[PDB]
Amino acid sequence: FAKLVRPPVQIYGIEGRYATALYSAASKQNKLEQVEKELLRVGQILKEPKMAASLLNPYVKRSVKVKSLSDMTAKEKFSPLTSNLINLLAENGRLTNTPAVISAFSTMMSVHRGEVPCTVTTASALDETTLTELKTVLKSFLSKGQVLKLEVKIDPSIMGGMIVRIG
Amino acid sequence: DLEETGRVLSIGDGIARVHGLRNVQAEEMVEFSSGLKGMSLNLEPDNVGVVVFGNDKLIKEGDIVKRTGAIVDVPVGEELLGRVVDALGNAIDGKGPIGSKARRRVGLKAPGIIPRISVREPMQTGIKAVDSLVPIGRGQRELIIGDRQTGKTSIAIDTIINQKRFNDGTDEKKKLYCIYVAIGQKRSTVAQLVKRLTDADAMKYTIVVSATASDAAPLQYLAPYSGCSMGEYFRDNGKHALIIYDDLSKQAVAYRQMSLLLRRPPGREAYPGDVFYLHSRLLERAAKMNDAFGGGSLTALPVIETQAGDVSAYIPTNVISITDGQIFLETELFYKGIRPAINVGLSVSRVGSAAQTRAMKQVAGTMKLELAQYREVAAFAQFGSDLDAATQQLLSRGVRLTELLKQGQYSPMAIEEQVAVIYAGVRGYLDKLEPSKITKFENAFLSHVISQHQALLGKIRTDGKISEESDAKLKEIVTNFLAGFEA
Amino acid sequence: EVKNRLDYHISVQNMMRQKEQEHMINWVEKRVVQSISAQQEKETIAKCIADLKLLSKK
Amino acid sequence: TTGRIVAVIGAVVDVQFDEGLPPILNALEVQGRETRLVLEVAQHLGESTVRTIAMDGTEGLVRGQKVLDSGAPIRIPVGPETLGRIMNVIGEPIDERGPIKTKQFAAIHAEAPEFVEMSVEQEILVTGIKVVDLLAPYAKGGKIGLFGGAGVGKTVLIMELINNVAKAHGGYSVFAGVGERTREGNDLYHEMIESGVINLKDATSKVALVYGQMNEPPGARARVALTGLTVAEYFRDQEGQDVLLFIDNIFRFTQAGSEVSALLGRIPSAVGYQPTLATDMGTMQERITTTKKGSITSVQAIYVPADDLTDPAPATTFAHLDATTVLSRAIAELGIYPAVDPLDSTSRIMDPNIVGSEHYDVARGVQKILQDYKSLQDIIAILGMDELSEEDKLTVSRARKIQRFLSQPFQVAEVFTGHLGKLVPLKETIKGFQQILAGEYDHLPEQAFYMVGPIEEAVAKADKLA
Amino acid sequence: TTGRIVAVIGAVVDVQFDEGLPPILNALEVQGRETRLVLEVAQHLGESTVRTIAMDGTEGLVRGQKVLDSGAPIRIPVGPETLGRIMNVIGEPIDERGPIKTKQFAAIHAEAPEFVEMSVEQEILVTGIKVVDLLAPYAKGGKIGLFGGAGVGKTVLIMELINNVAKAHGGYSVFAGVGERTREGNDLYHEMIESGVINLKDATSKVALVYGQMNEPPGARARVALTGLTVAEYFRDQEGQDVLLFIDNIFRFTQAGSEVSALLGRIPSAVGYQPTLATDMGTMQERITTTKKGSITSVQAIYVPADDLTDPAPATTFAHLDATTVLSRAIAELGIYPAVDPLDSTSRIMDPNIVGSEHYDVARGVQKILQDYKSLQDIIAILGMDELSEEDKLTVSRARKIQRFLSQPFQVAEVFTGHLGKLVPLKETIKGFQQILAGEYDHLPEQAFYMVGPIEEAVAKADKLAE
Amino acid sequence: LDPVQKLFVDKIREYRTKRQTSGGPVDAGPEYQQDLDRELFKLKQMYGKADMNTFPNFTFEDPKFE
Repeated sequence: FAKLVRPPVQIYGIEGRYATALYSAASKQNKLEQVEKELLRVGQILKEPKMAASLLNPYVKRSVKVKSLSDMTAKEKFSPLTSNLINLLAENGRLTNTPAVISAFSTMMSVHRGEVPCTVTTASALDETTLTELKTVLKSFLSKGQVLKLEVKIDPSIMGGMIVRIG
Repeated sequence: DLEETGRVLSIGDGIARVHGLRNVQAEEMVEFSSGLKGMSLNLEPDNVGVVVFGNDKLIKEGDIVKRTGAIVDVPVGEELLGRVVDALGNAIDGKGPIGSKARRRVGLKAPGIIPRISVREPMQTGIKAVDSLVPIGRGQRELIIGDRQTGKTSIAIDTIINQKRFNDGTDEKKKLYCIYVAIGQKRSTVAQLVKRLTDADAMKYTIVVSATASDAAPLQYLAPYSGCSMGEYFRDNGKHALIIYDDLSKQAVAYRQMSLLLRRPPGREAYPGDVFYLHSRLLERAAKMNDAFGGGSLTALPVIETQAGDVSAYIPTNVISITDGQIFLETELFYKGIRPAINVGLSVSRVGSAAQTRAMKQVAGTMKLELAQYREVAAFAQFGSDLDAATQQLLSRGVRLTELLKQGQYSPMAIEEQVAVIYAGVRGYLDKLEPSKITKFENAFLSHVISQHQALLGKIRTDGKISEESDAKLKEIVTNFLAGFEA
Repeated sequence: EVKNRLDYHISVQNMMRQKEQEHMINWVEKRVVQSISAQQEKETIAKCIADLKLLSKK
Repeated sequence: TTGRIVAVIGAVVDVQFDEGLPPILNALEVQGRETRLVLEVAQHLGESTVRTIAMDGTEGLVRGQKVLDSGAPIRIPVGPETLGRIMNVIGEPIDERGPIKTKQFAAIHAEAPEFVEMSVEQEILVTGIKVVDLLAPYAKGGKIGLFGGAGVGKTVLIMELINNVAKAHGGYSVFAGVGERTREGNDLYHEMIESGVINLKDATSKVALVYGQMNEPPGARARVALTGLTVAEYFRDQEGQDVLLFIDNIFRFTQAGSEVSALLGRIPSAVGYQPTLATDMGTMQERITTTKKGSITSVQAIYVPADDLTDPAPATTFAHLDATTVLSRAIAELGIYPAVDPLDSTSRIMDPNIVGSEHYDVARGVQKILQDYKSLQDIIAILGMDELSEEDKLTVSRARKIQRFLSQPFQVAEVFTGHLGKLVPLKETIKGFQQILAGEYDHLPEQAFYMVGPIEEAVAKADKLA
Repeated sequence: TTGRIVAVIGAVVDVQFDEGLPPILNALEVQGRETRLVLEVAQHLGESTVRTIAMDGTEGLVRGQKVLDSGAPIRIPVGPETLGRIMNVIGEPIDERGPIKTKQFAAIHAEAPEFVEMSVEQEILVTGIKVVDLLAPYAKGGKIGLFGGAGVGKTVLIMELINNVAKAHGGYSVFAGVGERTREGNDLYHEMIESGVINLKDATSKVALVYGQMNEPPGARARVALTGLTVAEYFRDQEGQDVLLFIDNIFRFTQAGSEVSALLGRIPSAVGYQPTLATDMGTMQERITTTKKGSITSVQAIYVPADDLTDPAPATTFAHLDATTVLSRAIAELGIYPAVDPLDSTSRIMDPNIVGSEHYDVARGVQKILQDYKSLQDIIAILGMDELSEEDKLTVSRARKIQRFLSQPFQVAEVFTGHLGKLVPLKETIKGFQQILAGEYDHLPEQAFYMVGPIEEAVAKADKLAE
Repeated sequence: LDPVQKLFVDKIREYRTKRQTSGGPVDAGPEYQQDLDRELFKLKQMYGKADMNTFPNFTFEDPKFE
């Protein structure tokens, strides 16, 4: 059917399924970078009338919808050939849905060599290396901030219940 | 800590769609922020369908589900003897903790046939009726089927009570670890029950695994499996364990419900059919082990509750096909009076004689039959329409004998007593008595022989297998005593 | 008649130990709950253990 | 937090709670809803959206409308003031005696206690109805289920029962009207006034009526028992009481529960019935008990679906029934007050080993005797007394006498019974029928035993006659 | 290629093979699964992700986990080293006696043989059990199903047959234990050694045991049947053998099929069914035949689920049968052992043409006699007699004698019976009934026939019962 | 270690002052007494009554014959 590669991200949030199209497509030929960045342009290029109810609006009529991307994405060279899925997803109504793909993707070459705290203490420092939680604890141990409430603050929480939890 | 936390992807209905936890073990019991457990049963690529163990409203989306990283075991050991636990093997008694800080997998399997050795065992319940018509071995699966205080439970207690004596004996082989798995059993019921055991303090060799009425469906679900592991321990330690599953009827219900809630569908009786797999798998682990396990056993006395007496009922039919006989308790007899109330006719241990004790066997051979004949005349006779003198005796006799299998609640017998009281009748010595006077006789006769002929009785037990001497001794003892009982 | 006498006293003192637990629990939790962040060093001791996690976890 | 109506599909309002996310069973009050339009959280659907249930009207709801999570389930006024007062489901005053003014509030849920918390031994609550105690021994904290004639002084009887125990023993009562007719409850009100178990003079009389009549949306009817339960638990524990919880009518409840099960898109298990039927019950029945404090001794009206009950719920219910009450129309027809079916007044806790062999035996002799008398009734129906043995004659007379002795006049109902009523302390009561068992009386008018109280009052009535 | 666990949704392991997509059925090996873990490809779900069924111990598993496709189905030893041996599905001594080395290995899937290779004809084969032959005269190499519920001495009965037959029978026999109780196998086992039919002085016992106990994964239980079949196919075709294929219990095979059906994203058909029941059946039963190499005479325990036969499964089954033994709960309930539902313990191969008419006719007379008798029952049930004629009484009685006569004790299960049971060589049967029918017995006590085999003995028994 | 123990200190100290002030154990807390009276009452119901706190009163239950 097509023997291919769907590398990190993966995960198939449907928009992970989408991502995976370009996770083999962009990824091959490595118009990864072109597109990875393309998306970045697009998202917010989009989401106003060139997204909103001057688009997404089903009451636009689908062909016309193509012909307002293909007038919106062959409106932009930010999809010089990865437009087509646009113009497909377009049809396939996945327009509001693009962030997840975009993310997933973009993440799928960023979250395709990163890491993020997920930890029983504060961070959202995030990282772009696979090896980690060693490096970061030197940026943690460095800078002091975040919501503090941001990750575990193992205080109100754990600990906080505990005497209560004994009684 | 990355994926040693996960976020509850979405939650409702104890099905925690779980974000993260993919690195998960299959069949991992996981841990909630609510401290609640779940099992990541279904690992879907997207989430983990987590059967959330417990009952809730106590969770919300994004709640952290942290791996526990562990596949279920249940705390195991002999230190649950002297313990009433909830399904997780935690107290509810609140007597502090168990000692069963060993744990042993609920995921453990049935013996190979080589690891198993067939039953030839004795094991008696002290219940005349039982021990007579369904004399018990060990390892065996035997359906107790009986209903909502038919003293349904009462009987079990007496059985257990009987085992006390072995547990007060040093004969492990006649000792039994009793495991009473309570499914759906309301707290009051349990409260009494436990209480009773305490009083009997047979509790000492006894686990009561208790998932009362309120209990979450998985818990109750799990509970048997928990039980399933625990007795096997004893069993590998050569010990003969008894698990009473009372009852899987509730489990199935829960399970189905659970399944249905999983959207996982069913068939018959609205149950999904691997409720069988559930039980089968549950039940195969009941065994009389080969020698390798200290020849242990986990003897399973499963219990099944007949809705409207019905058994043709898929789940009952199932259980029957698994069990090695069934003990029908028939309640009408209870209204009719009769303690116990039994369809004897249905009460069968196909195993039967393989599960025997020779002492009894000497009278019992004859008795099963005489009752068989009596029954045969229950069937032949015992309408409003059938007699001759021959049968009239069988009937008379029969009716008398009935009283002997009649049996009060909270009270089992020692075997020698059983043989005794029976003996009188076997050789027909109390047909002279009306049915009504039998029990009186029996009582009296028993305290008499206990008093004097403990000599004999002790002895009959001793040779474990009657002899003419005993017979003869009995015979005078009884006849004359009988004469004394009466006159 | 005697025992009833004694058991009333016991039961109060028993309950009083639990009520002191509940009121002490509320009060200690209401007392000590404030200047936690004023010790930033309670997130340093977190950072402490957290660098000894992110070190001492690998 | 605030939620927005995202979906109204009936009174199931699926709410996207925008801010935060309040746990399941958080009771929400919809903002802009002057109506106490409560939503109960049911699932956290994801996206901080819950499916919740309005149990109240959806009248003109413009979507997105703001709903303010009360952040927990219900607070309902709960307090001693619920005695003598009518609330609907939401605890509001349908008494319209102003709000039922309480201090304490409650989540309408309450728990299944722990093992330790109980009075772990269950001991007969006495009804003072001869017939009742004798044949169905009532347990403190138990569920007793009322199969029973319709308005056969049903209510009256019930009122009388309240009188007999909750007065006598200083009990408490709650009446939970689930899915009844407002009219009949209205009537009941007047009856309750009338009976003086509710006094209009006491908003603390003796009975709280909590009503979640058919006219409510399911949720309300669905909860109204729980709600009541919740009150009664206060009353139980806190108010230490032996609560009588008159429950009308678990069947309709059961029915109601399932209604949402479906409509909740849940699969209600077999025969249509809510899959959680067992657990809801389990927890409910387990909510009921005797603790170290009081008892919620529970009197449950049981509509019997299709006079059938194999249907799982009652079959199960039977498990939850411990003493079972069938009121007899036959007995009623016999003009008997009590109209009870005595040979149905049973308790599975009946046993000589359990409810003691005297109760049991005395009863067995009796129950038998009545039955025997009945066995003979069949005969007698044709044949008469004549050719019967005297012993039968005796049993007949006695049975009848006993019968008459089971007959007990009622208070408030000078109208049905013809009198004021009598209470019958168990010890005398039974002793009485037993006295008839000694046949002492068997030389007397037996319908002197008719409509009396202690055995003496039966002998006495004979005496004025002859 | 290699697959990743993508989903374990039950023991259905959805494995995503990315660049592999070996054909359906291919046994895939989970890498790291020590539990010799065959996944059987069931679907190409797409995405080279397959629906597989895990057939071994599973837990520990993580999504992603590596699977190495064995690229073909299971190979299991097929051929003679299995006799004696108790094999599992994957063909593996669960006799536990070191390995099993029958060097011919198998994918356990096979076809329906040709029609020309099929039984186009078969013969009544005596069993020597009156009722059995009589009503269900049996054909060599066919499929006989034994419907009968739960533990009804079902096992006893089969055993008794086995005893009579598998013993007698020189050929191989295969026992394929589908969902069979571990215990029941245990007893049997111990017996088997004991019986010395299995003796391990012969791994060319007349019996191969394949046991696939109910504790097993359903998929596993489901497939153990095929396993036994594959071996037996070995024996039929290769060993030319008159195989007896003892199946206990074909119901469970099916049961497993239906059970899984939902999960397979298939619909669990009527009653929950496998919609693939038929095909399952078709393939299974049609795999069985009498080739002209050997015969697989197939004894299939068929549990009557929940006592419903109308139940699609049993409903299906009949087609694939050649002889049905439907055991009657009533007959059984009368304690009568034989416990038969004789009015559906049948063989199509009942016919004067085949079995000689005498047999046939007598049987028809009987079938009738019972039938008529059957008819009355509804009246009599509340309404006794005398509103019936006494010839009706005669038939009733005769039917009853006959009834008792079908009760024919059990030699095996003296444990159950105390009785020693009988084998009835056919004539005593044909004659037997002809006589009762002849009224030659119609003044004897009915218990005379009760638990007897040969009719003479019934007479003998009569005499003593006549005091 | 410390962080965890850092809570215990703060509690333990408060206990010391409290128990070392039993008459008003720093924070008897009016509410505590109000609960006391509630729970004292219920125990009285469970345990029966009496005139005096210590030695109460007595009366000789005399058998009775017919």
